[PDB]
Amino acid sequence: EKANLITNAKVHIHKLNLVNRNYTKRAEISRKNAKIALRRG
Amino acid sequence: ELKYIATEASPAKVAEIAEDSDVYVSEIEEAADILAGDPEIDLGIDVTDELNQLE
Repeated sequence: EKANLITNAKVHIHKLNLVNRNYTKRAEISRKNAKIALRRG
Repeated sequence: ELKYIATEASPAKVAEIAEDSDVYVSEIEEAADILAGDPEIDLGIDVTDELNQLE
């Protein structure tokens, strides 16, 4: 199903984008902990 | 009859059933704190300064 083949690719693009949301959040979370730990010394 | 009480108030069983309860108690109470885990998301996704103008 070559249409579904081009469909499937366009599907995976959304998964790849979904994860990119998720790790963006964790990146900032880690940066918040760093800022705290500096103030912890 | 003292024998029949001592069979079933056996300190081998009193101490078992008392230890078992305590483990289940800490299992449940900590399973309530992870049931309130979402404050870590709320404090994270919203950091909005701009309303200091609105203030």
